[PDB]
Amino acid sequence: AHTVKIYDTCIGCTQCVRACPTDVLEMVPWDGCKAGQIASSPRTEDCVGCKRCETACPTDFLSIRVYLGAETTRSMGLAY
Amino acid sequence: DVAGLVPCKDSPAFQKRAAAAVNTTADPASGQKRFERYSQALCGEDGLPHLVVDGRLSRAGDFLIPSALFLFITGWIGWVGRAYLIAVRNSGEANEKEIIIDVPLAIKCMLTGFAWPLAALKELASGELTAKDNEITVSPR
Amino acid sequence: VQRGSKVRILRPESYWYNEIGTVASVDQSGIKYPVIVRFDKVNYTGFSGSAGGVNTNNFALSEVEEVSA
Amino acid sequence: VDNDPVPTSFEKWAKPGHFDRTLARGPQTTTWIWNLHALAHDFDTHTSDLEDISRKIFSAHFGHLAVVFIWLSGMYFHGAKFSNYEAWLADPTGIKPSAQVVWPIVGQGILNGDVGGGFHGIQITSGLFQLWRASGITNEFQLYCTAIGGLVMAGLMLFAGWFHYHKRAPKLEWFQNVESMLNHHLAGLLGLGSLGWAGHQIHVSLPINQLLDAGVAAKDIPLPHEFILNPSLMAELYPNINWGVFSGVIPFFTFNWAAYSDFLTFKGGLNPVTGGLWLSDTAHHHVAIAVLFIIAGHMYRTNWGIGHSLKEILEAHKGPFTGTGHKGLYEVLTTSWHAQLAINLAMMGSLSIIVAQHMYAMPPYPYLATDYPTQLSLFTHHMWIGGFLIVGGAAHGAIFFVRDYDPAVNQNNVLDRVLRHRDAIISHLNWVCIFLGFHSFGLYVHNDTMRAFGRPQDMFSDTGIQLQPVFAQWVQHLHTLAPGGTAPNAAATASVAFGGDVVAVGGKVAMMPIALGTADFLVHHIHAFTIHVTVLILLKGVLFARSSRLIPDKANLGFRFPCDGPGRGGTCQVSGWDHVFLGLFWMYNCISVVIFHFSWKMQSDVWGTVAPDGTVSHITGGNFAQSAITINGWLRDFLWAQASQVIGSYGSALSAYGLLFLGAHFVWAFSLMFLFSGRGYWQELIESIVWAHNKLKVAPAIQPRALSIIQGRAVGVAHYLLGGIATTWAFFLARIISVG
Amino acid sequence: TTLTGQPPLYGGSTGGLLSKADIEEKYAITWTSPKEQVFEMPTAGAAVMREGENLVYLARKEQCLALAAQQLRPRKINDYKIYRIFPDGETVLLHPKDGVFPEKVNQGREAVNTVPRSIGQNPNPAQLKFSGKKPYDP
Amino acid sequence: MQTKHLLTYLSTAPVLAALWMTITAGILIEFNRFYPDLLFHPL
Amino acid sequence: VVVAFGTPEKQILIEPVFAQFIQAAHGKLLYGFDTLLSNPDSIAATAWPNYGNVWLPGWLDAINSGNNSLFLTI
Ligand code: CLA
Ligand code: CLA
Ligand code: CLA
Ligand code: CLA
Ligand code: CLA
Ligand SMILES: CC1=C(/C=C/C(C)=C/C=C/C(C)=C/C=C/C=C(C)/C=C/C=C(C)/C=C/C2=C(C)CCCC2(C)C)C(C)(C)CCC1
Ligand SMILES: CC1=C(/C=C/C(C)=C/C=C/C(C)=C\C=C\C=C(C)\C=C\C=C(C)\C=C\C2=C(C)CCCC2(C)C)C(C)(C)CCC1
Ligand SMILES: CC1=C(C/C=C(\C)CCC[C@H](C)CCC[C@H](C)CCCC(C)C)C(=O)c2ccccc2C1=O
Ligand code: SF4
Ligand code: SF4
Repeated sequence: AHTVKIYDTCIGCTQCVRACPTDVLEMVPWDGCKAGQIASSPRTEDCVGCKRCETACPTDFLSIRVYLGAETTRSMGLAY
Repeated sequence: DVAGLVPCKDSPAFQKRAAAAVNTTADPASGQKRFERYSQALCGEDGLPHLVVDGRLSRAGDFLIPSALFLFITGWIGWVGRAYLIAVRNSGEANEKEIIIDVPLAIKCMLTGFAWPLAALKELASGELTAKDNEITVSPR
Repeated sequence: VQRGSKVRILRPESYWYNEIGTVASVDQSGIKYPVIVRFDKVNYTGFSGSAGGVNTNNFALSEVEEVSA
Repeated sequence: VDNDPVPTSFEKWAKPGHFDRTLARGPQTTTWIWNLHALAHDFDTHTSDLEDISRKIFSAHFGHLAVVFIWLSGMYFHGAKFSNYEAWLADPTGIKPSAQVVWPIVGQGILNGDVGGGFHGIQITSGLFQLWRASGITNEFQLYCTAIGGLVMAGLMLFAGWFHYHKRAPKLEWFQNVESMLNHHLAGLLGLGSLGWAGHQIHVSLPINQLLDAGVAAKDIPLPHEFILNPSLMAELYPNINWGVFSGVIPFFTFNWAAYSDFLTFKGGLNPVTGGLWLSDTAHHHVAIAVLFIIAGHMYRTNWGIGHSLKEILEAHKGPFTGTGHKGLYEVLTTSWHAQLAINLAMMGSLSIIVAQHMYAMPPYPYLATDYPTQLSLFTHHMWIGGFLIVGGAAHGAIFFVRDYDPAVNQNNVLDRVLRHRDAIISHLNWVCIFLGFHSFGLYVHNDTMRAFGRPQDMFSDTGIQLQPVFAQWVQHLHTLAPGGTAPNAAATASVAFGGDVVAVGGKVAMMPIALGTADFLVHHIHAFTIHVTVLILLKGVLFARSSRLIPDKANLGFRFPCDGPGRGGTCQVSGWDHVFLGLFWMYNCISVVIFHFSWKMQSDVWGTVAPDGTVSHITGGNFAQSAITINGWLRDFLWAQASQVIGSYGSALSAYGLLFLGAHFVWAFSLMFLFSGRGYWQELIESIVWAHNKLKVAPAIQPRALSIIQGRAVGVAHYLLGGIATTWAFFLARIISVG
Repeated sequence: TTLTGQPPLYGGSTGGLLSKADIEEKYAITWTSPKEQVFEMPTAGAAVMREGENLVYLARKEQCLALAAQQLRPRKINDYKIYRIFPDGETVLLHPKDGVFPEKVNQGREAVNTVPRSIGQNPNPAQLKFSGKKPYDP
Repeated sequence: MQTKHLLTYLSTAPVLAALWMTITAGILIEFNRFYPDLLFHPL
Repeated sequence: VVVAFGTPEKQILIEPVFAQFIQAAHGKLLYGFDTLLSNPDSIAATAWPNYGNVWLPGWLDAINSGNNSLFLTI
């Protein structure tokens, strides 16, 4: 599975969760920013690795990081 | 004379191909004047005006006078451009100015390029030429 | 810092490292990155082919050095 | 048709990026500049209303008509004032057509070689001289006033654009009035044009050309107003009509048409004195074309309850396999401008390909068949234009699917049902492509391997294992047992290429029977293979532009996007744009092989010189039947051998073709930098160059960026196409001008 | 489990399920539509949303989520549920697990794979040599 | 006034670049309409 | 371009006089530089204190007899 790590520069804009095509990320409570929310990845087994979340991330550098790892049927996006 | 080269005058191949001069321009003569000018050059085995880039102040017109001409013109160009870029960064409409040139300022910074090298020397003297290394962005390592 | 103070960035991962930006806000609450700095050189951020980036980012007080007042 | 919708002003000229929203914030990065030209003519992005889009399209079409008319006026001016039309008309074969006398600035005048008659200029290959003689022009002042007419016509189109955008722009129902438009374009644009040209054929072109085809030496014939004014000149040419301002047209109004049979003829073949088409046949042609087009422009119901609604024709046509059939295609075609552009570009590309493959084997202009530079140039030009427009039709089909497909209109119609079995369609096209690639190119490389082995009995040749094109040979047979058979009222065959005898004008060959052998079987299956792969790529881009098994939301991503990231294995070039990008190279491959086959087949089996005794000495001496079966033969006797002219071209009238041969090689190899690389490297390198600029306080306000992924691909494909096409162009021109 | 819902009026397509649906896993999206409407399937073509519960079996989770995002949400349908179904018949609710959609912060959700530093404070691979340690470990 | 929004349009980069290029090309070509074939300074 | 237009005399042709001088410095008297090892009287040729060149006749014949590829003419 691919590895999605969320770094504490997250401002909780939810843009990465809204852009995930495979429902990997979610907003969880966190007192580390003004928004009160941090992104999280409970479902990285469903991660395909498209890096749409990093495209959507507005922090510099990115608070969300996708590290492509071992390939499974789910991470390869095979419908077969 | 250098490196086994001879003047085009005592070069048989040169005169042979000068006897068959083509006409580059609309001159009735054209090639004749081209060849009588090329005669002063140092030709070779092929009878073609080879160039030496050596300082060699007798044969300095082959590099050095054109070298000075090019450097002066291109440094004029560069200094004019630098002056314009420095002078539009002051206004907050700089990005508009780089696609829509402020033409009076363009001519103003154009006409002062005639003293392009000397001013740069003062900049090299001053420190208003090169930016400090702690004021410019850099990637990690 | 304070709002409107020109500051230099000491964050290496940042696009605006060793560059100045105006402080637009300092968050009074105890968060890790309270300072909003608004630059004029936009970011790389955006899709491929998109003509723009962000000019606003967040930094800590230990990752920001006040050059002016 | 609304009054003053857009205020004519210079204000938005001062505002670059007005027509979009992302483009009007100032340029922060350099990509903005590229995006500007990337979004200039995408009108459906500019606004979101079909009325404004249609008005913009109308006013842009007026501008394009202006640029075509200024082009036409330029060519007529260069043919009036800077050519040797008259000298060329005096002695056809003895003078090569020419125009564009270059300025003798630095060496340049060497390109003004003599072409005949004291004229020193660039030998042109556009075929303009031949069409001017066919149209009936004798002097050059007619061309000067035709240039004047083209200039004022361009001005008319320009002012019409200004008027129909800014002053009185039409409403949507006008543009969507599709029946009246089709009626006015069949009957009025096409039929009236055809009739008027036959009105120029009957009164101008036939008499002038009948005189020219006898040895009258042009100038001794009257200006073409005399052949309407004075039917005395109409007497000795075709005297079986009364020829009067009332009397002559009465045979038309009384079905007395065999009277007209002296000029409305259906002879066929080529004129044996000129190598062109029989101009009486072209006149009778334009007459019948006019009649059928004015008939067909009376089919569509507009306002008098008479004729068809195209919707009823479409929605009527449905069968048991295709569900609801063509229900909703009316709305699809009357609401989507891209869906119409797809069909119109594909049809114009195919018809340009048809034009290429027709004006070579029926040359319809005097002295064009024995103008081998002209023949090769027009064939190859129309093939290339057609391939480009076909790829563009596929592109706009993909754009329609991404942007203008509504599933609610398209329920169980032909569109919906092809979307529902795209996988079967694409997999079967894939298999056909692999089968054709094997059973054509593997045959070729089998032939190379057998010929290198010294086993020519084991090759696919006419001397080895024969693959005869029996069906094409039978079709060729049927076109020559038919100028007396199944086309009784016709003297000669449709074209000499199907059979007959060597029509030889001057010392050269105009057209002879083009036999088809094993080599022709092989190149035709190669052409079928290349067309099928181009279709495969373009149809995969069209049918999978919206979704796939990999990315089910490509339509949300759009038509022109690089990828959806490195995941799912990697999703680079999934977009319909990128399929068009790949189909451009494959169109290049297809059209290059077609024009190579054309050039070698003409140079080996058709073009050449006739002896006084009547023996054809072909240009390359019939090497095609034995060399074109191996790739080594194509490399040797076509690419190595015929490029001798373009590489020995320096120091003569043809040096510029050698220069452009090299320059096009350069541009093609320049393309591969953009094609093989990616923008991460270039952005990273621009970063260090930005550091250097930052050090000397000279880094610009507009941030330097690498070109985008799509932009890099587009620059690569543009340079690749320009370089390859221009290399082939320079090769073709120099070779067939020095030898033909 | 025991997924209830009428199949939408779809003529079928060659882009639907394959062997993987029957031996490895498949997915189902169940939603409720207030009216009979039209939506584009991710396996291409138009389909008719029945009034009431609609059930669609797709081959990937991403196809179900694309159906939910480009068809259901712009048609004001936000009660869909995406499940993974195994060949033995086991059904697992996947997309709106805790009842709240993932882009709304929900109390009780815990953070997974959150690194308490920045990208710059990640270690160096040279110090992070032969070990299970990677530069992104918390 | 449109005499200021022509001036700004005929001050954009594509027009002024084309103008400056045409001007220097005119200098260079009319240089070679005059005294030709200058591969070296004659000296 | 200038060769294309029938004017090869307009070719910018630059002699590699630095590398030709190096070739002369190895002993090639073809270029007429009269420098080290191509002048028999330079202290590099004679090796004034030790007089122990001894390679030099063979090498000089090698460099100044074009039948080989030892420092070809450029
Ligand atoms: C004011 C304009 C300007 C100035 C002073 C410089 C200066 C410099 N450039 Mg740069 N450059 C420019 C424009 C400019 N450049 C533009 C428009 C481009 C995009 C094509 C580049 C692309 C570029 C690259 C890739 C590199 C440099 C490098 C350098 C440095 C070494 C010199 C050199 O390589 O020459 C070469 C410069 C070119 C070939 C660019 C073409 C010259 C343009 C057309 C001049 C621009 C004038 C402007 C359009 C009009 C200003 C007039 C104003 C009144 C309106 C030097 C400080 C090198 C470096 O990194 O430092 C060692 C280097 O690698 N430049
Ligand atoms: C009186 C002259 C006049 C004036 C003042 C305007 C003014 C305006 N027009 Mg208009 N227009 C005109 C004549 C004029 N037009 C004519 C004669 C036509 C018919 C062709 C049009 C058709 C037209 C359309 C469809 C639209 C406008 C629009 C506009 C507005 C936007 C300006 C802009 O960005 O485009 C300026 C464009 C240029 C300066 C370049 C145009 C390129 C020309 C036409 C073709 C060049 C081809 C030529 C062969 C060069 C190729 C280069 C190659 C060889 C290297 C603006 C207020 C747009 C609008 O409404 O804004 C939202 C828009 O929708 N115009
Ligand atoms: C069937 C249509 C048709 C055909 C075959 C021709 C053929 C010809 N025309 Mg043309 N012409 C036409 C329509 C056509 N015309 C119309 C509608 C106009 C008015 C705009 C003109 C105006 C015109 C002028 C001014 C001239 C000609 C001339 C000529 C001759 C020159 C060669 C050429 O055009 O290439 C052949 C063209 C094609 C093979 C493509 C024709 C297809 C058209 C564009 C659409 C018709 C489609 C139709 C429904 C079905 C046909 C499909 C087909 C593929 C089987 C040639 C015999 C020249 C001449 O006078 O000869 C001496 C000349 O100067 N024509
Ligand atoms: C009837 C003809 C026609 C029309 C009206 C259109 C119209 C359109 N096309 Mg299109 N297209 C066509 C034919 C046509 N196309 C053909 C024949 C092809 C195959 C090559 C394409 C392939 C194509 C693609 C891949 C795309 C379009 C797109 C578009 C849209 C925007 C294009 C734009 O902004 O302009 C911009 C034009 C330029 C910036 C010019 C670029 C340079 C050209 C391509 C090279 C010209 C070089 C020249 C021939 C010689 C070199 C000279 C040089 C040495 C100086 C627009 C609605 C775009 C879209 O997104 O649609 C919604 C899109 O991405 N088209
Ligand atoms: C000359 C280089 C080259 C070759 C050989 C190919 C070959 C192929 N391309 Mg390709 N292509 C190329 C350049 C090339 N392309 C370039 C430069 C681009 C960039 C734009 C593309 C873009 C492209 C696209 C977008 C597509 C292809 C497709 C294809 C396949 C076509 C189907 C086919 O013919 O089956 C047969 C294979 C051949 C004819 C190749 C030669 C094989 C010989 C004759 C047989 C060898 C004998 C035996 C196997 C040897 C075994 C040796 C043993 C020791 C192992 C084919 C394998 C299409 C495809 O997938 O087809 C269905 C496809 O969609 N190409
Ligand atoms: C080429 C060109 C040009 C030229 C043009 C022209 C000059 C043209 C024309 C034109 C014309 C000049 C045309 C015409 C026409 C026509 C027609 C098409 C007709 C008609 C008709 C009708 C409508 C008829 C009717 C009738 C009937 C049938 C019945 C009764 C009787 C009558 C006979 C009346 C220009 C310059 C632009 C430029 C370049 C290109
Ligand atoms: C003797 C001679 C020679 C040689 C030469 C040489 C060897 C040289 C060198 C040199 C060097 C070793 C150098 C250096 C440098 C450094 C630096 C550091 C630089 C610089 C630059 C700059 C700084 C610039 C600036 C500017 C200006 C001034 C203007 C425009 C703008 C700009 C910014 C670009 C030869 C044989 C060839 C020829 C003959 C003569
Ligand atoms: C070379 C290359 C670049 C670099 C190419 C660039 C930056 C194109 C721009 C180059 C020209 C020189 C820009 C011109 C800048 C100014 C407009 C010049 C002023 C013009 C006056 C002189 C008239 C990419 O960005 C790239 C991206 C993706 C895949 C492949 C590649 C690729 O191969
Ligand atoms: S897009 Fe980036 S900043 Fe926004 S919630 Fe996701 S990780 Fe945090
Ligand atoms: S290589 Fe480029 S196009 Fe391919 S997935 Fe990565 S970013 Fe996208």
